[PDB]
Amino acid sequence: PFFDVQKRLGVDLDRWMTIQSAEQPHKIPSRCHAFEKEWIECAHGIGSIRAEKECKIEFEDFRECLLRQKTMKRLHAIRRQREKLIKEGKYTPPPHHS
Amino acid sequence: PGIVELPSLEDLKVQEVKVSSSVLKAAAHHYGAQCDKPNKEFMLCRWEEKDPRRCLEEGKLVNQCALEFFRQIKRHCAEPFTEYWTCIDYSGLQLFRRCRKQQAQFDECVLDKLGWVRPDLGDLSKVTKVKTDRPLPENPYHSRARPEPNPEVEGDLKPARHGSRLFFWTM
Amino acid sequence: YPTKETAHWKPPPWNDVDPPKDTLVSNLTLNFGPQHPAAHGVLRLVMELSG
Amino acid sequence: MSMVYMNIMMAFTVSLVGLLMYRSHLMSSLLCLEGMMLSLFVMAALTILNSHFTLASMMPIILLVFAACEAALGLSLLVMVSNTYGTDYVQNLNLLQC
Amino acid sequence: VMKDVPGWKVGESVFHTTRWVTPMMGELYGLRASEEVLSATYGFIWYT
Amino acid sequence: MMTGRQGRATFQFLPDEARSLPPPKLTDPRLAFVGFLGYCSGLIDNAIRRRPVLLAGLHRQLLYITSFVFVGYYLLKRQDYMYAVRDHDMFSYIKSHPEDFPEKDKKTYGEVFEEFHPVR
Amino acid sequence: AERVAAFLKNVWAKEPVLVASFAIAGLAVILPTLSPYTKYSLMINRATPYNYPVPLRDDGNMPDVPSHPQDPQGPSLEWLKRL
Amino acid sequence: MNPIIFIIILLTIMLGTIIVMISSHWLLVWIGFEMNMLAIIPIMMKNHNPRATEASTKYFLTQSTASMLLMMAVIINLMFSGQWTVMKLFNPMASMLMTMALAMKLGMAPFHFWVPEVTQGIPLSSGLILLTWQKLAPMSVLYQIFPSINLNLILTLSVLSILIGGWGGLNQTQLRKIMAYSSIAHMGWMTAVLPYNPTMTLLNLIIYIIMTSTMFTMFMANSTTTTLSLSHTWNKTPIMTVLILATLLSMGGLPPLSGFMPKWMIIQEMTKNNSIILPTFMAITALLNLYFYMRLTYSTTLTMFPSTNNMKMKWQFPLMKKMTFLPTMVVLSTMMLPLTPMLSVLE
Amino acid sequence: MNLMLALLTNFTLATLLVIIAFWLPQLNVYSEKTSPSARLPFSMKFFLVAITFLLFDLEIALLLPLPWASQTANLNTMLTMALFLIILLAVSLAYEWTQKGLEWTE
Amino acid sequence: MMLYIVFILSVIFVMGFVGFSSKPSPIYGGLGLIVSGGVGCGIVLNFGGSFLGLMVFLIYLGGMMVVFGYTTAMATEQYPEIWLSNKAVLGAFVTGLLMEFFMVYYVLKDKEVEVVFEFNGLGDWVIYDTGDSGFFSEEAMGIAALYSYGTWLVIVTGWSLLIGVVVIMEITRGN
Ligand SMILES: CCCCCCCCCCCCCCCCCC(=O)OC[C@H](COP(=O)(O)OCCN)OC(=O)CCCCCCCCCCCCCCCCC
Ligand SMILES: CCCCCCCCCCCCCCCCCC(=O)OC[C@H](COP(=O)(O)OCCN)OC(=O)CCCCCCCCCCCCCCCCC
Repeated sequence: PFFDVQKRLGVDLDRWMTIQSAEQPHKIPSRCHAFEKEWIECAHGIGSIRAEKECKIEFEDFRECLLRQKTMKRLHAIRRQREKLIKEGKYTPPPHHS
Repeated sequence: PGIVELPSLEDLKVQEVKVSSSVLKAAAHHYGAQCDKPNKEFMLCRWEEKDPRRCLEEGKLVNQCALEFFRQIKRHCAEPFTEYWTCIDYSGLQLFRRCRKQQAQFDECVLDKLGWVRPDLGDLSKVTKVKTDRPLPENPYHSRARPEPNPEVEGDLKPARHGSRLFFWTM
Repeated sequence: YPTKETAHWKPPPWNDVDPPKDTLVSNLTLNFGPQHPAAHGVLRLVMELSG
Repeated sequence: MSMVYMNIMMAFTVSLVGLLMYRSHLMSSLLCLEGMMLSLFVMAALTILNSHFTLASMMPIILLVFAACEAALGLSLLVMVSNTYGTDYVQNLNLLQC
Repeated sequence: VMKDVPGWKVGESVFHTTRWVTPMMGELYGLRASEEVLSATYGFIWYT
Repeated sequence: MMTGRQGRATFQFLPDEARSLPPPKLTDPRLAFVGFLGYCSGLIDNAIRRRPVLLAGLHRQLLYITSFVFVGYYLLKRQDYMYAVRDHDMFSYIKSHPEDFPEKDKKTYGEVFEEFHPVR
Repeated sequence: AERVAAFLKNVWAKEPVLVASFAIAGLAVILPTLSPYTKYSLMINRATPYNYPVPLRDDGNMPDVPSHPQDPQGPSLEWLKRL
Repeated sequence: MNPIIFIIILLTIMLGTIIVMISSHWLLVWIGFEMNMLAIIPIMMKNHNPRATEASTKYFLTQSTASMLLMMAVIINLMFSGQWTVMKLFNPMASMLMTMALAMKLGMAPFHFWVPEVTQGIPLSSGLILLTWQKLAPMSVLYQIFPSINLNLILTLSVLSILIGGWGGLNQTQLRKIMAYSSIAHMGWMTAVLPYNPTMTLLNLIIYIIMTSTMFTMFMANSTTTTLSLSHTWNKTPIMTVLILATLLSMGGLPPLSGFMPKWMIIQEMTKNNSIILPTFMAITALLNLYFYMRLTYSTTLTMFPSTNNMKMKWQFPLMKKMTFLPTMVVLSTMMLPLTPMLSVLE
Repeated sequence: MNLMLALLTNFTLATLLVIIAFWLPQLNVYSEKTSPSARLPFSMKFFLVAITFLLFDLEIALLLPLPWASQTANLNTMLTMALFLIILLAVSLAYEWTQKGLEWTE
Repeated sequence: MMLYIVFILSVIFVMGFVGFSSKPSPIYGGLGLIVSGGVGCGIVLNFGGSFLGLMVFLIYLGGMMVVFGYTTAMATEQYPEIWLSNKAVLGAFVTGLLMEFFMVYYVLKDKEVEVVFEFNGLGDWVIYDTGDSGFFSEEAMGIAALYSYGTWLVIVTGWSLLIGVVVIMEITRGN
């Protein structure tokens, strides 16, 4: 905050909703709770200039959980390869998968 | 990145409890009292390990306890129990309060023939403590080592040397 | 710095008020008859309304 | 990103272009403004729902409430313009040129 | 399927961490019939 | 640059560590100038309201001087605190990173060669 | 007083709907702070188990934590059965 | 307006800005802008004429478009970081959108066209709020996200604002249009130094507000809104012409006046970062503003324009406008350069 | 699926009834007849009732979660904020009422 | 094809937007937005946002858009020009549907397109969560928390709505 009145007065006006790994009703966890926790703890206290370099592994995993860009790339490759072989009759789906 | 380790299909094989949800609902209160120990060990494992691959042995013991629990009912109390869960199954919401007469017949049977006492209101929601030999996981999140904090600034605060030192100002 | 593209420009009003000359016609005129002609039938009422 | 985001982001872009390219009716431009909010509401809801960010579930409601209140203010100004000139044409709002 | 794809490692993780990650719907039902996938994805939302 | 200081007690005009610094002297020339500005504001107040500039409302002129001097005193305390903190941070960093601030082995002019550029 | 009572008479004669509205709203704001059963609403909401009760690892010195659900230790719902 | 309602509306304008300034959550920042916009529209409409309605409509359209772009940036930031904390943004597209949204709210060039028109169309007191208090919230946001701002974008907006503000003011005879272009030009200085030292952004903002507040207050004291109506002041309140002269020279950045201080401190910070060309260009271009400030001083204080006969009737009555804080503001607007090191209180 | 089928069926039938309501009279082949923007002027009052409905309707959006909100452990906070919302809804009405925002006389 | 319900709805969502963004007569502009809103709610429902979806219908369609149409009738339009009977309106509409058609073509064929962001065309179902067996609606729990966690949000949101009533009465009085 520009003026950190919340910290001075010790009153929580809007921090409770800033991150998804904060306390939730009925302890419902967000899908990426573990990744966000690990990134936040890695980067805590060291400042953003250092964090952009020293917590890159945590942030990359957190970003993968959020948007699943690399998971979808790997699924698309398998599906693309699979339909190629089914066209050429060099592969047959098993009984399950059908 | 590494190769995700997965158990073999044979390692995952167990005798399942192939009964319907109305059967499970009808037996749930006695099942919760009788099979508490293996169930609570399994749940302690799942929350501590945070990995289903690390609790497969405890998960199998959950099935075996359940199967032995239902074999006891099939052995001494099948007819009262069958009547009870057939009433539960009729309701779209599987309501307990519609079948108190058949519940009483089943509860009376298991108390006489097995000694089972139905847990009271609130009992099954207690937090309990479980004995276990599985050691407490050390790094369940597989966290890397944390970055080192910046050196602390310490010492006594002294006035600035020759003041602000802004251009020509002497203070 | 006057130019050909600002020749038509004029200083604004001294008190910032432009006259209201555009559209102000709020009085409806209604030729009013009875909803059902069973009883009155032959009443024509030229009414001027304001809301 | 997932495929749905492409279309929701297109909808925001379309309504933004519609907002910045006026015709005559001031009303037609306010609708584009409300269209922008609708696409924001949908994109926010999809992100929050899919991630199971529980406490953020209330955010789309606050967005809708504040944007509707701002739309009421916009409609009130349009009515005052229509009272002055008898139409909501934006070409009559050129007094301040000088 | 990926036997002859060059450079492919079978079962490789996309995360740096070796921690268990809950799979998403595509990872579980990625290679299956549309009926089962449809039931798993929208069955609850579409039930009355 | 100093927004995230490790020992920044946030949103505090004068944190407690500032009490270790000597206070501004009530005869500080900067405080005297602040009082003078207050006196000028009092004269301007008379002028714009067409009262006799020097004599009118001496009570009002006094409150102009007092309020400027009063606010000026605390602003100087913070000013001196912020420069003390800047120096404290600078010297701590230099100590923590001696490899970045080496003492130079510095020669006499008898040894260093400087080119001569005649002015003719 | 009696000025106050006269004023309440004039509104009860002219604006009975508003008198009823302010009376009902006033009870809504006052009675909860005075009711003795308000405390039970909080207790009942906390006795409803939405989540699984994760067991604790028994270090060996938690006397007040039951080992089995039917053991005497732990919070009771006896007050709720009677209420 | 009912005076109590006018007070509540002003307090809500302030509350919206305060919410932006204390919020750690992007949604609360957005709410603060929404609350602020809602409360300021009535004060623009309060004199009920077609020009005030046009200005209110133009302002509403500009601010609402900006606020939708701000929300778009926040949501994109959520998608790529999963959090709402007011801090550096985690996506370059979100950064560009928020920077443009805040530039639109500030009236920076080339998003500037609304500032001259909206200021001209509203009363002087409303223009004072628009050109001073309304800058606080967008600046407070820029102050917190600057590490993620594209350097070329923010410097481009700054250069254009200084150029457009300087050139736009040259062709003006209306006081409210002059102050609008002066505001645009001064905006470019604040953002130009932001990447290097945000503290000097705050210094320039504070001094700009004080000088602008002084100018509007003196224009309100005599109910002057044009150059020629201001040229009568010498024959009514001579002291006001001297005060106007000092403030205009200060706004021109002339030593030894207060307005030189922000220009002086910004040049220093940019040169420490090996930015020589840009501060030199900015300093030279600022001479445009000095020119149309000096033109005002010529018609107000340094010469005597023709008066009217009916001005004699005004001699018999006193100034009864409040002119709140004017003696203090005019002194701070001119005589603060010797206290320049006090800028460290902003650190 | 069922809800989509129901909505499709309901609006499909409504559509068929509408078109046959428009075509069936053409069986008669009735004779040809050969014999027949801007303000309205709109009253400000009718605009202000619509706007008031909207602002009141937005406050109702905030009150809809009340049945779920009562399940919380922090009942004192929940009850305080619930009554706060309804009271501000009443204060909006009181302000409208006492400035003659609810009148129909010109 | 039912497994791409979300994508199909989002295509209709964009088409409705191109509807009112080409800005035909305000009467038909409101119709495009109403259809887009209804489709928008449909997309939110299929992500598990039942309460959020119904809010769109109740508040956005049954509230805000009713007032827009009300105001359009009184202050703007009384009869409309035929939709797509104007050069710019039709050209804008054609342009929008061509851009939408090509985005849809490449995303389906290459299973991926790239404009500012990278988009994947496998199907929106692939990102869904595979673990659900709680005895409540998470969305409802989050919204209900407004009154426990969100005290500050309620105050400022409540204040803004009250000020909205005051401001609009000020604006429309005319003196
Ligand atoms: C007890 C009552 C309650 C109020 C008490 C408050 C008093 C303090 C407030 C400030 C007032 C200072 C005293 C002002 C005296 C004015 C007297 C006056 O007006 O008479 C005029 C006098 C003689 O002039 P005359 O000969 O009659 O005519 C000449 C024609 N040209 O001309 C003069 O001789 C006037 C001389 C100039 C006035 C003195 C200048 C003071 C400068 C103050 C500097 C401030 C520095 C602050 C630093 C503080 C730091 C700690
Ligand atoms: C402290 C370090 C920093 C130093 C920076 C410089 C500080 C000075 C700036 C202070 C702020 C400006 C206020 C200065 C006070 C001005 C006082 C004054 O000029 O007298 C006003 C005079 C009175 O006119 P009247 O109403 O008829 O009263 C007759 C009196 N018996 O009115 C008139 O008679 C009209 C005069 C005709 C116009 C003359 C124009 C030239 C004015 C020269 C003074 C302006 C100085 C400002 C520029 C800075 C100079 C360095």
